[PDB]
Amino acid sequence: EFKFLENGWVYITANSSRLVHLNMPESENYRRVVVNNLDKTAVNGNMAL
Amino acid sequence: GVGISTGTFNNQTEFKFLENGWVYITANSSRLVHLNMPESENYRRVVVNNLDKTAVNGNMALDDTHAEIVTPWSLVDANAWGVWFNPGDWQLIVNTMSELHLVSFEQEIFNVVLKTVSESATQPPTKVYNNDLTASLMVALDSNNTMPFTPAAMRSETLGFYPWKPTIPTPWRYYFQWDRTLIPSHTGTSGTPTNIYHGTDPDDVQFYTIENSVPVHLLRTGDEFATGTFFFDCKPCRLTHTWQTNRALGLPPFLNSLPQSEGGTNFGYIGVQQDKRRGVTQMGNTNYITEATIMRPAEVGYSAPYYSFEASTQGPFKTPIAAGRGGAQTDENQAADGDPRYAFGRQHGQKTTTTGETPERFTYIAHQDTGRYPEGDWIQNINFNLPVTDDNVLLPTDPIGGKTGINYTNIFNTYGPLTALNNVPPVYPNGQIWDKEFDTDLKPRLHVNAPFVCQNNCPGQLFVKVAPNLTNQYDPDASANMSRIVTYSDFWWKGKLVFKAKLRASHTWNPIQQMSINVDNQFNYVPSNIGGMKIVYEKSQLAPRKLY
Amino acid sequence: GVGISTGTFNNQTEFKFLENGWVYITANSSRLVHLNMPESENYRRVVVNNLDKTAVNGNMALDDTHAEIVTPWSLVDANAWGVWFNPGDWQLIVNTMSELHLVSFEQEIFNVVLKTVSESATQPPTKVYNNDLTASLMVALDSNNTMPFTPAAMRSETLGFYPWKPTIPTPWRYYFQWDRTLIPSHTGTSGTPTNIYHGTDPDDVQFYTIENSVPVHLLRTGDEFATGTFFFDCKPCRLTHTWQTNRALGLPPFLNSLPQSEGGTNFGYIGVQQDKRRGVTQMGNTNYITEATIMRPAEVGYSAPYYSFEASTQGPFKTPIAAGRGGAQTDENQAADGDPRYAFGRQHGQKTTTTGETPERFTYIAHQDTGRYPEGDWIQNINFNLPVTDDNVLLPTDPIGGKTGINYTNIFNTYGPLTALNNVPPVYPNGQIWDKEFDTDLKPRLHVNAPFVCQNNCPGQLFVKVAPNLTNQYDPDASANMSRIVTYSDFWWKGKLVFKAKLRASHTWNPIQQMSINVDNQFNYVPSNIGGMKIVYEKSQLAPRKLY
Amino acid sequence: SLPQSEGGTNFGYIGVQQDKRRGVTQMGNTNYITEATIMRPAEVGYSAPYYSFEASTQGPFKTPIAAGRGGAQTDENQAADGDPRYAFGRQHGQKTTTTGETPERFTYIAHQDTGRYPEGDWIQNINFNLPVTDDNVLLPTDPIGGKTGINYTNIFNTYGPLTALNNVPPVYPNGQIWDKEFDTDLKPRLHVNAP
Amino acid sequence: AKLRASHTWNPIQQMSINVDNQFNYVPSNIGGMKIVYEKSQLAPRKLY
Amino acid sequence: YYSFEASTQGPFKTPIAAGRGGAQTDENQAADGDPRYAFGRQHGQKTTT
Repeated sequence: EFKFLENGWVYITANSSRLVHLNMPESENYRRVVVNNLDKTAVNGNMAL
Repeated sequence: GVGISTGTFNNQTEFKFLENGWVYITANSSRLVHLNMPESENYRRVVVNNLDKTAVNGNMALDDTHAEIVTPWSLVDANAWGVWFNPGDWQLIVNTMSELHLVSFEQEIFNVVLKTVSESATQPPTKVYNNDLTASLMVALDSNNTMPFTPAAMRSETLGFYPWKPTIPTPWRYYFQWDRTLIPSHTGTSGTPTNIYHGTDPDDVQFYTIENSVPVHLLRTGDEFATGTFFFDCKPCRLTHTWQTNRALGLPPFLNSLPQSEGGTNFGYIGVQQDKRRGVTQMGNTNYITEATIMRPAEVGYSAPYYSFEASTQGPFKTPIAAGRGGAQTDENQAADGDPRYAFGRQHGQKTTTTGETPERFTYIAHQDTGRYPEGDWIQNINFNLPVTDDNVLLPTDPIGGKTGINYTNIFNTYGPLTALNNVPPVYPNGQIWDKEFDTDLKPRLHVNAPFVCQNNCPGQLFVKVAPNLTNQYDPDASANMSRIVTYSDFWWKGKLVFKAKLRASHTWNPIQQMSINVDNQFNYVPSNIGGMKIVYEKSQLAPRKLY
Repeated sequence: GVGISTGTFNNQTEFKFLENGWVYITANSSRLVHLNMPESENYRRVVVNNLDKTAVNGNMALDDTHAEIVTPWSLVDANAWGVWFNPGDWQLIVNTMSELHLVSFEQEIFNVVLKTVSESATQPPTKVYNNDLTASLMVALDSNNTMPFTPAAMRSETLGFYPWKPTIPTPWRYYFQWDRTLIPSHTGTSGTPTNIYHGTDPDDVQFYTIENSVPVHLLRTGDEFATGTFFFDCKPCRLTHTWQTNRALGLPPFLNSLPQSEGGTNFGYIGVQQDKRRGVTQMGNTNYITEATIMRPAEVGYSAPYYSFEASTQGPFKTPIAAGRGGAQTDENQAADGDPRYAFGRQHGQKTTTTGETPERFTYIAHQDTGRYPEGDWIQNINFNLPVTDDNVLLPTDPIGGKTGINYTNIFNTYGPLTALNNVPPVYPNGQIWDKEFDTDLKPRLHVNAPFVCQNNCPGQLFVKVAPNLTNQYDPDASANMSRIVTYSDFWWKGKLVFKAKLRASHTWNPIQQMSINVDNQFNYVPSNIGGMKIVYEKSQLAPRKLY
Repeated sequence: SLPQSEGGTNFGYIGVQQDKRRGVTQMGNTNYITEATIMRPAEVGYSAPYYSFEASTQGPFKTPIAAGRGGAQTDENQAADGDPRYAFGRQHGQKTTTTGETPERFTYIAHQDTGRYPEGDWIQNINFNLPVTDDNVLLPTDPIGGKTGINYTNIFNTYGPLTALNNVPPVYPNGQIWDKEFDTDLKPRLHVNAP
Repeated sequence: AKLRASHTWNPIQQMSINVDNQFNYVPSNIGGMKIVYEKSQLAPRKLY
Repeated sequence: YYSFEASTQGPFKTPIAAGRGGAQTDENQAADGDPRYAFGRQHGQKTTT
């Protein structure tokens, strides 16, 4: 919705609606996990990866 | 006072936004107007008769015979779009507005300067431009609209479209009743068709003079003129176009078989065999229901005899049409009857640096699709047997009257009670803004020249003239023309034109067409290195709207 | 009317003393501005491209390519110190003031005189000047800052600094967008580097017309124009300079061995072995506590890449810096990047009698010691072994990229969160007084051209023009330039500029430096026998103040 | 000297020799006043080390830059460091019927001209003797550390007190709307992900 | 938001549907949708 | 780091507002940016030293 106001100011109201689909979590537990892509970075010159 | 200024120069366009999205658009224009004294102080009655050109068989369309009254007065006319809006303002209007109301109009003449050209007797010609502080400028405003309406935009004679460049007013003249016969013919006719000018009917003679109808004000170098705000009573103008034809009104047919993969060759299908279908048709003797035969609420647009010339007391004239052609939008070569063609000079769009009498011309292919494609029409017999045979169908390829070049669509007219059509789109910059409604008892539904039409009145014409500056030898009984001091005038003209517009809204998921500077048209909106300027034409009804 | 004057000349400077040692400084300036009609009344899009100079490899810095719009309007710019103050007033200010606030600015135009030049066809050439009591001057005030800001001080095109010498306005022009590629090269580069004018980007086109963006007043001889007072909001300007570099911030080391006899070589000693001292350093691996290593609260000044040219869509431009050079105060020959150089003509300080087109130039060696001395800098390894071995120290004598003449300081930047630096000192008489803050989301911390920077807005530019003066032959449909009567104007401009200043106090036992007339500079402040006058440059931040 | 006929073949001329011109410059040891050497109020945009990776406790990360590149508007292939590249899936703009793991990608070439054109930069000695000789000018064609692919601009920072730049432009549809200011004592001047 | 104003003689860059991008903003025959990127800062403003 | 800038009064170290990285695990890497404090008996040194 665009509602026009004094002196050229316009008030915009963006309504958004979605049907959100949620599955039950894989596990009820807070995991602590480390990703370590040493294999890709082990190739000299791939440090940016 | 001789040394006090009587006005200010304003050419800003003001947008004042209001509640509910209504924007008050005040277009201010200011010009410097240069006026020479008239060729003669007398009202002449002059008859153009181009018998030479129309004597050649087949050239009847080139008739120019007409009687007119030529007056010593000039007309300051600002009824054109370019006199008020620059390309940026027009973009801000068309791209964002949806409908436009014409509200008010006022104009004023100020800073009157009068000069006399004293030519020296020196053998190499030279002249000195002295001021004449006692000279006068005659200004007449026809607030009562007593005089004939003579819009300058039809002749490309309005004020200039460039604020900085000075401008000139057009000499004023008006038609004078005459009778004229011109029997049409063709290359190959024997003899001479009757082409004779009968003169004037006394019952219609109408000789108008400014001095006898309008109060003329005398303005010296220190005086000023103001008209007072005039108010319009016209209908609103749509800055949107309609795309739906009769084939796109109403509920489409249900597709019993939708496509299963992407790509063009994957169409949908209605499924039900055509003669087993359901719906309402105006064809009471056939079971076939198609998108071409199904009933529609009414008819959008109409066919009219195109390039049809009708003759009356004053001779022939082309029959006007209300809408343009179809398919011309995809191929400009198809631009024909109904697409207004504008020819103008260097005051109104043509590159100021160009040389030659040739005007810049362009055809306005309107965005709305309320037109017709006559080559696709056909008639067929009431039996409606399918496929239709040669005898039972009249095609656009069939000759009328034995002519291989004239077909039935040329004489066809399908205007009816069901016809729905749209007003003419504004043309920028050379289009006329407003036009006076005919004083006929029954009036036309629209005018082809202006989007706004005047019901009660619209502002009286402003006439300017230079007061006669007599020498000492003036003898009124002399037959020769009056001996006058060579005088001219420059005065500043300021006009305020008020519109009211509504801001458009986003109705659809997709974006709409918008005017925009691009690499191809970039230089059309800036001056050249030697000061060359131009105004190319811009379309006015970019955004679409649903007809139904 | 004609014979009654519309204003009064005033060029006095008033000092009004308020409470608490604040002085209200009202500088009145008045000039007799002479204006001619423009070369044409058409806006020109002119592109300049000095390909011939830049085609020579190694001359890339001499690029003058640019696209601009030239206008028929002239700018009356009074944004320069010399326009308001004479050397005596500036002496009073600098000697007795500590800080200066810019308060208000108003201006007006009066005693407008317009004249026409009737050049006679007489065989011996002659020309007579006549008062045209009906012509008008066009005056436009861009109170809304719609037009591009164009400070004339950058081109030495402000009104003159002499009350008794008539001045001229500067024709107005403003940059039009363009794209330009200039690949740098050196003497010895093979082939031709890419150096081409690419044209204009449509998304950046901006064509400003004064007629469309500002209201224009028409001033006849009996008319006057007054802007009205505008009020500034800029930050204050300091008339005191800072001398403490990082080496002089804080508590000096205690001296356990003071000298026992006077002399130029009887130094004192600190008496504590350097690695046994006490204090704080930002070296976490060194026990040496030294004046060059002890922790200072922050960094005064910053190092910048000197003589660095960066390229963007419009071509190369020097990277500006906010501080001057070090050591230039003792040897002017070392004055370099950062010390602003002003070149000017006879209207703005150069001897009014000197012949030739060569302008007078001076480099303003600022008093603030915020600059750097790149020949004393060095980088050394994190280990910090002393004395530093060659492999572990990078010196200004050491090439970068193999170039013997380019060292690491040329690409060395030390601007950081700890940087502290001062604003540019006023440059009298040619310096710009105020400037407009950039319309960017992130705004620069200071400007290198002016001491005062306008947060919101500040006075609109005043444009003057001579109204068109047509002859009787004018025909707008022709391509040729407009036929005009040779006309010019002389009008008196009067401006009032209001500052607020604080009076300085003697904080120290010793006297401070003051600007004084002496035997060397005596003849720079008095006219010559043939009437010559010059305005040499004077420094502005004489008094010192404690940075910390 | 303004021109007299139309066309791109006809330019204008300033008409005053470069060393005889009037103006203000920050080059205290030269007399030339040229469009490249005249004093401008401040600096729009800034040069930053492009494709620079800095390491901290958590490892390398690219140094973000607040402005786009130059010349990419004419040649998209030059779209480079500083112009965000968005990769997204079928939920967020990619064709809903395409099959494959490959996301749809685009580089947002901003309309603003605050960026830089490093190939057009050069440093030169304080003396400023023209035409500049090889030993007195550092060019993007010159190497650093013996590397033929690295020039000085790659390691060059010209952010200063005079720098003026703009905020990042909104990117539709995939651009972030708002962001949270860092909880640091000194906060950044802008964020590169949300206007 | 604030509505813009016309500051110059020339028109400015505006977003617009065209024959080149026409089908990006409508579904396909089997329902294929997409949302292509569109630039934001079309209009110019004078920096100084 | 370990940059010295020269001005009227001579050279001085460029101060840095941040410390080093990896020094938290190895004090031997403590360098530019980590302030070093040297003090006497009045302010922390063993008063019997």
